[PDB]
Amino acid sequence: PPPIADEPLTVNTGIYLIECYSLDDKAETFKVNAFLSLSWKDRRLAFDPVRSGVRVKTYEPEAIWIPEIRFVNVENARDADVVDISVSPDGTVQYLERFSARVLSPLDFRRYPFDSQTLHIYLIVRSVDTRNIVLAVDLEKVGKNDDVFLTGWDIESFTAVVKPANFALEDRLESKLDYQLRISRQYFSYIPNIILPMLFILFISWTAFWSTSYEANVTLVVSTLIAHIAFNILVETNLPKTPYMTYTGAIIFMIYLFYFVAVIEVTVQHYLKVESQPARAASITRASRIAFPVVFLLANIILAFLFFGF
Amino acid sequence: PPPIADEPLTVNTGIYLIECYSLDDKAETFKVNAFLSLSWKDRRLAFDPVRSGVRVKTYEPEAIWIPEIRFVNVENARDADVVDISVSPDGTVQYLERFSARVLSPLDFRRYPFDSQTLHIYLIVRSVDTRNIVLAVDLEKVGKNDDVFLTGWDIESFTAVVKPANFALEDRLESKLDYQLRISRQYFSYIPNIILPMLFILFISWTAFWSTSYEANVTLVVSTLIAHIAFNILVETNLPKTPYMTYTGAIIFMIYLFYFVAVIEVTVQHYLKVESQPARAASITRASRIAFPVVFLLANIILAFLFFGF
Amino acid sequence: PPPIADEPLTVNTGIYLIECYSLDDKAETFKVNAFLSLSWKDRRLAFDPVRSGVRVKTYEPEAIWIPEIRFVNVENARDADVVDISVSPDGTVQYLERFSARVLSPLDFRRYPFDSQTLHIYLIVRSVDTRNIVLAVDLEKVGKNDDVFLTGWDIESFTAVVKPANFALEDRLESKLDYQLRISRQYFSYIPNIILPMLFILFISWTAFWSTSYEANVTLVVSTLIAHIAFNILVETNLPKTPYMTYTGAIIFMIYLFYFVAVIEVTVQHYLKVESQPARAASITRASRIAFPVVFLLANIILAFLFFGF
Amino acid sequence: PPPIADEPLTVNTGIYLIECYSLDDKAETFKVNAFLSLSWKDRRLAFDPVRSGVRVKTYEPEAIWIPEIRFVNVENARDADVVDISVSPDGTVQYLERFSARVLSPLDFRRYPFDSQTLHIYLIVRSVDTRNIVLAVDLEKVGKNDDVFLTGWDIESFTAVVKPANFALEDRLESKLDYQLRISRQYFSYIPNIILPMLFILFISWTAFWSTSYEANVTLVVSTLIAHIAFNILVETNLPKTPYMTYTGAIIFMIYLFYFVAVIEVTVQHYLKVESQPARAASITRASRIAFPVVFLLANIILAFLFFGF
Amino acid sequence: PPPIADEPLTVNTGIYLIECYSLDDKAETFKVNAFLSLSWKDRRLAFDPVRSGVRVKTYEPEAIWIPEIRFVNVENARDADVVDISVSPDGTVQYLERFSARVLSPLDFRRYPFDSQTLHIYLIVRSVDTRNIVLAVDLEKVGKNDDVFLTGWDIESFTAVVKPANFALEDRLESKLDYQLRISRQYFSYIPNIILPMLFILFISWTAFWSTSYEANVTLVVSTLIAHIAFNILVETNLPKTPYMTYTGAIIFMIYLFYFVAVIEVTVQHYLKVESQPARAASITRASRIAFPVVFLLANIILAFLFFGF
Repeated sequence: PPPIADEPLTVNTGIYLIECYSLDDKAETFKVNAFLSLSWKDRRLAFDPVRSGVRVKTYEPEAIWIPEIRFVNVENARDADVVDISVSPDGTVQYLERFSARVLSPLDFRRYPFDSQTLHIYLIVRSVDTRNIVLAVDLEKVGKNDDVFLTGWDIESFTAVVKPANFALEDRLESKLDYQLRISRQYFSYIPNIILPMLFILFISWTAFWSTSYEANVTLVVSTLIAHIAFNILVETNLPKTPYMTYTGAIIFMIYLFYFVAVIEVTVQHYLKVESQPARAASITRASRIAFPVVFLLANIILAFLFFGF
Repeated sequence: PPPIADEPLTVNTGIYLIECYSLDDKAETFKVNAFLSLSWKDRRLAFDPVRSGVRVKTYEPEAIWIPEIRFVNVENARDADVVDISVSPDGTVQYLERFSARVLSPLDFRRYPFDSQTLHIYLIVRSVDTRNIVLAVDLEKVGKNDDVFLTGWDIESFTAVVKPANFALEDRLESKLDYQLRISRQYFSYIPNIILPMLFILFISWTAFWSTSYEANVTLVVSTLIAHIAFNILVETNLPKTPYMTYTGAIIFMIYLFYFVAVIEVTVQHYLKVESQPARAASITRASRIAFPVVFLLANIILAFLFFGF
Repeated sequence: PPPIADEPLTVNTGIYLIECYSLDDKAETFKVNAFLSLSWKDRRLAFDPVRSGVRVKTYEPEAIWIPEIRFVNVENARDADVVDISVSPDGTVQYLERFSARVLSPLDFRRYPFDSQTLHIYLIVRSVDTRNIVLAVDLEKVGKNDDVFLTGWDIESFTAVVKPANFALEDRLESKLDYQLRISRQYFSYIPNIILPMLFILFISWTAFWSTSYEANVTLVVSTLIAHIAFNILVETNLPKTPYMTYTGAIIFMIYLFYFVAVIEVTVQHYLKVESQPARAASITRASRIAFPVVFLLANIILAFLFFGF
Repeated sequence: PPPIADEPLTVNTGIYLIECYSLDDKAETFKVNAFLSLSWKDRRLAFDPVRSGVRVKTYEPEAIWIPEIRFVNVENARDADVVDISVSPDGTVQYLERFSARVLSPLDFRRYPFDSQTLHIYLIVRSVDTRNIVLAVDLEKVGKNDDVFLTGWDIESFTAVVKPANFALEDRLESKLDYQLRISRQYFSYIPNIILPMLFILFISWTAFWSTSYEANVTLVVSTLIAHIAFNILVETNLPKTPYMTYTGAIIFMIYLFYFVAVIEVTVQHYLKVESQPARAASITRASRIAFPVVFLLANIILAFLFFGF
Repeated sequence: PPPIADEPLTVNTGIYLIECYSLDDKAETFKVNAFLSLSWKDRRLAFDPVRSGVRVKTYEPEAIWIPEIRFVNVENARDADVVDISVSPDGTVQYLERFSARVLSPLDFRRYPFDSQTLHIYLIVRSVDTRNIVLAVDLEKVGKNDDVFLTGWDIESFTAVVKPANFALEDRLESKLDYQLRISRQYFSYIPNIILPMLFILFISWTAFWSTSYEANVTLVVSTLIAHIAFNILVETNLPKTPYMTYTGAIIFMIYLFYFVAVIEVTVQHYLKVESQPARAASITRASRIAFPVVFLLANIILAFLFFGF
């Protein structure tokens, strides 16, 4: 029994984040616990302040007609408990639930460890014999405690795109809103745990540039190649199969090449010291000691620039 | 109380994908969040436009008789919320739910990293004292947002096999429809992370072909054999126990052989340089440097052709 | 209100497998999605064909008394949706649900990779002031689609043990039936991924039998000992702690011994070449080259025979 | 509406285990599927055998007042289905549910691989305006099928502590019972998979006691040190963070020491063979060959005794 | 229908922990099973002791108006079963549920293995046409059995912050309470399993300080570098991405440096013994044997002090 109206019914939405948690990079989902605020005029139940009762009249969800508000990018149905319905005299309804869903928003791993994201929450509504349109009441969308967590992320801003997008979908029109959570990843733990360790082993790798033993150099350059695969895997692990290239996926793959041409050198600095041409060998080896570090630091500037600086 | 009819009742189905996610290769399942659209004529409730009420009459699921529509290849019962029932004057019902199930469709790993799939969703319906037949209303089966995700997959086309397959099952007939989601895997991340790394270590492996030290060559050829097992496992891991051979499972197993005959060589190039017949040794070793790379690149063309090219 | 009867009430059961999936070897459980078919005479509601209504009368589960049928070896309560109740005029009820449980049936890992299983589904029923007995109606127990999956297994046959076993349990008798799913494991992927790789590394292991360098032989025999522990673990991992010995657990443990006496040899072939008795050393080493491979191939025939051939 | 009584109401409990499974060592929980049997006299509904109906009267849970029986050491609320309520003429109620919970009972890892456990299930009941007391009816507590599983454990005995413990808790008294499941771990798979393999690698470790090559001995003693860390981790993995010392945690940590002083030796047997004092070197090394094995086998007897023999 | 009042309604809360478990460090959540005790005066149902019935009157949740009490830092809605409602003559209600939630409280990993935590449980309440305020009745908040578990933690004290914090939230005021569980981590298992093992391998690392073989020293210093990465990973694994530095994260990262400058030394002690300047080499190496251990033990005191001692 929807509220009889002369035009499009405005439902006035507002989300207040109470808890954020479980941002699953692999899954590309997070979990929210918030307030939903709906409000619309159903004049059909305005109620004579003085004539009876009190200032405001309280209802159970069954009584009133409530607008069916669905979240769009959600796995299962939004899990909600009604907190209060309060009809104002003029026929204004104030609805308030507390829901918990896990939302499905895509992330952009392009700058992986140093990346910021904008999460989305949608809210559609479908029409019947009247149209409905959603819209934000900003006093109820200050959504966010001074307690919102989200481990390993810094929360920048919860806001809402005030103009809804109104599709037609299956011979009935729908009204969609875009709530936006802007977060930036807490890169750091990545330094002492991946980045720094990753470099160290690469440096040790080409400690083999001041050595003449094949046996000790294959042991060197190869044993580190392994440890890098370990790191390579450790990372490719907490991360989805993007169809593009991640920043660390680059520098991680680049690094693979320095292990190759290092191995290529050590190997050459040998079919050229067993050929009694050590003239040339100790010549190559010596250049390496400069070329490798320099080309690296260069490729990183090049690489780095190509990702962030553009 | 099913709608009394002179013949077979046509229910008119249509799915509109809203969300796709969690394609579990190991499990052989995905998870969908869509619209179900059913529509049938239950003349038994045609309703005098002018004589009363309005253009269309709204119902709750309890009132009307609704057809029991089950998904076939689903784990548990399809998890649904009713969005609207709308009876037309002539007795035409327009049903619309939003469901979320996880579907069980087999995948074909034969071309693994470079594979396309066709996922299925079924929908049966069983009969009573009248027969039911399902069929697609294509205006409602344009199922798919311009937002459908499915991480690590490219979505080609959501369509429906318009002719139902009508079994008899346990002295009552059923009507089944085949909805079809066609996806192709986003191979790529596999290059910088598996394929390329895998090759590199193999090349390094037979760097030992320009060396004379057993100690450094077993260190070489063997340390890489290990890293390959690492890769072998990392892969066999995100992949089910198919009874056939995968493409990468081939080239991965092939590679095992090159580590064997490499080890076989290095070993022979030694019980043949400790036998003062270095005449022959440096002869073998030299050939290897060509045979290995050539046989490989050959076996890959052979192998590759055998999978895709046929 | 159970159907008043002159003797034991026969409920007529039948399962029709629609989906099979998630056979968890570690857990010792699988997951089924089937039809349950119950049928009994409750004369207490026979209904005058001509006198009123139609051929068959449809009921909701509340109306009728339905027999409480429980699955025995199930984790939680069987998860079911009623599909139809249809009373025949003579008072014959035709019940049909579609359920989904995860069943708990023990597996026999004795021949692990090459093993067949017989899964069980039970169904009890308890009595009240009348006795109940279950029994199979084979037309409804043809349970199994031509689509039943069960990844990594071949499905042989779904049948039912027609004679129920009737316990007394807590001063009331129960009737139990045994539905039986016979599957055989799809060994194969195990070859290119475990068995073959496992052997290769063992062969390489005793490549050290045609070598004289300790340094290169400990590197050899020991580096492969590691890779075997890797395989050992990869396997002991997807497998429960059986109190008996698995087939692969045997050949995997046997293999451990060849790494020991190999290491034992290389070691001896040295405190016996540093003792200027190379007379004996190169004598031992040479025998090994035959003894190891022969004893192995022998122990496998012995072992193999002991498991399958008996 | 609780049964009016002249004193403390005795509810007569009894559990009959139907399924046991999922003993999670890490979590310290198992999962049971049993029968709960309650029985009490509610004279307030005695019922004239002859005067009406039959021998026993059947009820639905709503009618009667049933005692609220909670499990104490349970994660969530016990998950139950009522199987029968049967009132006897004298006003004796026979209740019977089938429940499934996962229980939280602490385990004692002190003898880890060779340990026995006593699991607990509790059952409280709280009072109102009458007191309740629980107690075991042993005919209904023979709880246990000849089918109870519990993979990797041997089930010794299901019994109940007949005297309840009656607390006061928050100005009302409660009655608690202790059901006890006594199981002993199936050590064995631990031998061919951890223990034996663990030892072998340790032996190989000090194969380095009959060798003179540093390069081959560091390769030896160190490569095995690694494999042990692998085992160390594989174990510390399926096991909780106990605040005491486990048996294998000991012998595993002990073993760490033999790798240290082995490494200490090999190292010393070198700054003492490069010092032209091989007099002493080959003297130490030779003693080791006896000291290590003997001290080990001794420390194990000492250790072993300290855990089991006391 | 809320209790008509002349001022702010006091609801009197109290939690009694029955079970604690599953403190997930990664997730930053634990799981509780407790009693909730609410009590308020609803004079609107005072009831004439003598005039009728008995001392206290029992209700079902539907009858009475009950205050809606929500947990704040909870994932989903608190999962509860009502245990008793008991109205006193004066109109005093005694409510008692048993709930189970999983709570979301932040942990402080700063001293990781040696850290104490204070977990939180919140409880809000929202107002309507009267205000509500929560407060602790300490006789009901002695919350905690002498059985509360929480594996791997020592439970210090369950108490409650008696003064509620009263926000205004969306034009209605709320009353929040802070229940506090104080636990300290059971460090120990960390010694025999991480700390001790970690050190040992570091010591062995610089056993290479009493050696002259590059081949054996790269084998040494590098093979341990690997094992440390293993440990590094094993730890970074059961631990969240904090934006600060953990204590073990420090000493773990510190240790990375000793492997670098160790590798730096061994390498230098060689381009300086192949340069016929062994004068200097054996000079460096000798200092190391003191500098390394001393700088370490120093850096640890420095580090340690910086974390705990401040």
